[PDB]
Amino acid sequence: SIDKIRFGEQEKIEEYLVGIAEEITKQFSANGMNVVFYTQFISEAKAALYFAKYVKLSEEGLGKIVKALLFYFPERDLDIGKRYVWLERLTKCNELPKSIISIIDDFLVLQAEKHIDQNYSEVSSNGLYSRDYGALIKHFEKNFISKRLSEITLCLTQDKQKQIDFLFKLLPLLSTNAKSHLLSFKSVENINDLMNGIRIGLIDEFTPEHEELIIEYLETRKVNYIVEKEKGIQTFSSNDYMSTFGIWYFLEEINNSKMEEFIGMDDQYDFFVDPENFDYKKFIPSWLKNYNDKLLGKIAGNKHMKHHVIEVLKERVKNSNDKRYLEILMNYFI
Amino acid sequence: DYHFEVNGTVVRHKNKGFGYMERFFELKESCDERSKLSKKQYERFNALFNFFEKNGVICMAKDAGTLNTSIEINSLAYHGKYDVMKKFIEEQSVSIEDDYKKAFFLACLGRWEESYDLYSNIILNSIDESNGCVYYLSQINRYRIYQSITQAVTQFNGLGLLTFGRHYKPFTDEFLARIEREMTNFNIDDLFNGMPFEFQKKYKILEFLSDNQFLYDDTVKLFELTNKVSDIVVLLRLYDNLRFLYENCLWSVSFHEFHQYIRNSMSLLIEKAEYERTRDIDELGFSFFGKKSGFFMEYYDFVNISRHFKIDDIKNLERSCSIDKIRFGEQEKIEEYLVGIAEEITKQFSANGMNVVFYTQFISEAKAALYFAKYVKLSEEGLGKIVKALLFYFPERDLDIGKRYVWLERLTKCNELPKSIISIIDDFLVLQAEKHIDQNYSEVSSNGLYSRDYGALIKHFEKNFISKRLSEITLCLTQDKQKQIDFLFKLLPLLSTNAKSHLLSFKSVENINDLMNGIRIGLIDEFTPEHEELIIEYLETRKVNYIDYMSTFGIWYFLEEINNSKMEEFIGMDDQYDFFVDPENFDYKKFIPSWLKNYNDKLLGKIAGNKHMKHHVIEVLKERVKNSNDKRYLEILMNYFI
Amino acid sequence: THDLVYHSKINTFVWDVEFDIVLSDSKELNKCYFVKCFNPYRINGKCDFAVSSIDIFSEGKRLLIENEFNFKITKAVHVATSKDVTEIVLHLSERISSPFPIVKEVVYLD
Repeated sequence: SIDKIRFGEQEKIEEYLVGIAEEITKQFSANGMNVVFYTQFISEAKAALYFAKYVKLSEEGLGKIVKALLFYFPERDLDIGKRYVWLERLTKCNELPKSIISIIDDFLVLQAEKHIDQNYSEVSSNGLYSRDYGALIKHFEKNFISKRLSEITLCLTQDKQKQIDFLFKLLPLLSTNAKSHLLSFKSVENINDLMNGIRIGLIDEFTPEHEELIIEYLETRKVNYIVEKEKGIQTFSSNDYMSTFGIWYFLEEINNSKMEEFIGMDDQYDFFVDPENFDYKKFIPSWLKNYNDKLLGKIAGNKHMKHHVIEVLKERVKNSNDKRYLEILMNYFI
Repeated sequence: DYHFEVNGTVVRHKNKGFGYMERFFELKESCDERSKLSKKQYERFNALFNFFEKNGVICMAKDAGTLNTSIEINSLAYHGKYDVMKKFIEEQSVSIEDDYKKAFFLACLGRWEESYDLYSNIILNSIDESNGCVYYLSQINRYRIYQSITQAVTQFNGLGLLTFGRHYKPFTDEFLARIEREMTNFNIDDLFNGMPFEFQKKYKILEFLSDNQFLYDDTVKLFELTNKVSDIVVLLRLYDNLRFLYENCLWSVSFHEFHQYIRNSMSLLIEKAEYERTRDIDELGFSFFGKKSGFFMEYYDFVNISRHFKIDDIKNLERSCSIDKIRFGEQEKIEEYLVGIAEEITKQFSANGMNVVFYTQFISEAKAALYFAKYVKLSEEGLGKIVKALLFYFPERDLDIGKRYVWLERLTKCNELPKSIISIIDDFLVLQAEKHIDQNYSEVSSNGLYSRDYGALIKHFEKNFISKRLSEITLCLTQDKQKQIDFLFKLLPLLSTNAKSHLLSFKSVENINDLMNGIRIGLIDEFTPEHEELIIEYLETRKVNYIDYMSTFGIWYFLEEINNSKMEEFIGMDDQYDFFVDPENFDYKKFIPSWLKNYNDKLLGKIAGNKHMKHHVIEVLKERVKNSNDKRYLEILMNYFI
Repeated sequence: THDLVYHSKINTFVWDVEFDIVLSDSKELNKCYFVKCFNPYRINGKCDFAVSSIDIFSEGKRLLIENEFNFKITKAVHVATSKDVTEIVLHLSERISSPFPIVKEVVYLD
């Protein structure tokens, strides 16, 4: 519980972090990459800002650290998702002054200007993308409007695809006139648009058109899974939506019974659609660390789900070391 | 010039010259290239082939299809074949190498004086008229035996007199003076330099033995706990480091430097395997992908655990990881080794067995072996011999009666109790009874357990075992043998009905003090009304005092073996009493969690089975465990209250 | 006072310390000590509830019979290595609610 362990001499640690940030912002952006030095220094820098969650930082030090992390940190070692994770864990609750939000918005503006070309793909590992940066910006300042990105979307045409989709993914932080300008440019047609827009609040319900689209995607996934079964390839994409689809049936968000006809596609699908017939043998004791509040209580609200979840949780408590299972067990299931 | 990988093959490196090893390995397979070789040198190739197949170098890295190395130790000392080494020592030596292994075996049987003398003889007879390997080895072993003698004499005659009453002085004083005089300022660092210059070029690989610390492999062991998500390069090196020291008859296998990394390799390996498991379960599934832990103990693993680990180290092994998930391979070989240990123990005590250095060296491995025995399914005859040895021929100065009972309860976890084992325990109890006729004899235990637990275990495994021998001894009792009557009181269920009838008249029940004395020794099973009335007067006396055993009475009432109802009139005072007699009207604000720390499995089971207190107790436990890190409260909460 | 270690899963303080003993009956015992045995796997076939096999040594060899529960008090208690620790023993004897709050060498047979 390192977060509860006190830290001493915070000024010296701040100076150390500022020196590290200065070194990375000078060496890696002044044609001095120094591949000989790029073997042990980045390992120290990688482990530096990770362990900076538990140390309080001043406004200037925080600004320097965030700028060095977002802008000049090489993409070879840190991708977009890791950068977002580290920025999230570097700014605690109500610890985001205006300058840091401005720096994040400048990063988003640079990213948007980097997406003019259709060749750029913005690969990642954990799947977190710039939409998560927008969520972070909006979390600490809900009534935050943007001016640079609003200016960019006010000079946009419905001819390309990457820039419009990118700005739509970060629609909440756009002005009202900019929002009206962008919405007519791209509507919600495919399933990925629905997935992107369900987290930012344009659509509050699941009108039968969206359910029919989900069913069509499920049928396509069914034929593809049959093809793979003939081929014998277990393709589990990082950006699949089976868990996201099943996340709503358990909450009564989707009333279509047709989902019950796709039982057996993916373990989480059976877990969240038909708990009674689910085989509590393939249950991965790691999904339980990815549901914050709307699911843990709802999972504990079932007659035939606790009587199998509690055994898994007890086993994970007894011969492991993770402290998440302990508080999960004593917070919702007891 | 060549990296000889421990997995069996060899890989090239820094061979700036010709690739002699590659060409040799190529001709190892081609018969025509073998045939084209010259006649005078063909026998040399055959000798090289024999050596290279013995050392375990199979082939090159480009064709290393088969690499599983089956470790084989043929040393007599490793398997503890004492009967063989004694016969070999009695046999006269025909050569020097045979004399060398006779010296080493004499060193492992504790007869260090004879071993030192025979090493001196070898040194005299092999000054330099050889390749010098035997002369070098017998100089190092001589110094190591001298160090061991000095350490033993500074401890056995130094402080350990109470381990045998009076100083047994295993080494004669004149012999001690002689070895001190013959070994004044013996430079061991420079010994290798004193060898002929030809020797220092040929046997350069024997340099580490003349060093104060030579096994600096522990720095490599830090790779076993790296958390990057193999370990077989360490186990194979361990066997590589055991087939050298134990097969070349070297006296560096009993020191604390050797025992320290064996206790460190075998602990780190099992801990890391325990971490490979319980981490793949996180993202792969409990049983869909959790086939096995990964580690597989074998004969040469159990032998190391027996020989080098101590009891506290074994307990640390069990507390950290679940060894029960690690199957023990080669059950028959472990059974035979354990039977051999039992035979050695039986033969040691029955004979003179005054020789104490070997006793101390061997009792540790004997105890560790009979400790780890619980994980091996032992055969019926083997288990019978093991138990007989452990009960009738194990010295009491090392294993007390309580530890002895713990050892059997440990052995009976993984195996049943057929007629032979319960018969052996019955004979042991009979021996204890015959020893108890001496009124000046008392049991000494450092575990709290006593002879009562043996009868309790027998009754638990066999509900109707009536020891007719104990019944006859009870029948032949007299009044003056008070201690015998007390001991037979401790074993009441094992006596016959006529024996019980004759015994109960000797000591009746009285008031409450004797009542509880009988309850502790299990004199009464069903609470008779007379006992019940006696109880009330104690509580009625308590009311007068109020205007202890109260918790015991409350717990008995909660367990429904006390059926008195007028005691319901006597509530509203102690917290635990009201808790266990009237859960309906208890105000729970006075409950203390500490009570739950004194309750066995069955009491907590009965508590959890009752509706009126389950929620209150579980919420109390949750509140207590939220604000503290106590593992006992969580353990109670998860085992019984979920 | 550097040898006192508190144990958690059983409410006890382990301390190599000898205490004079005064009980309700006139029989009085000189400096002695207790030994507790936490065994939750003990054979409790009868109405046994305690997980601790608590017993007493008088002089390291004299184990006295339990008989009745003597109402013992710590009286003068000596660590036998540094100095008398009477207060240091009596002050943590309360708020424990477990018999024999201070013992020596808990065996911990699991």
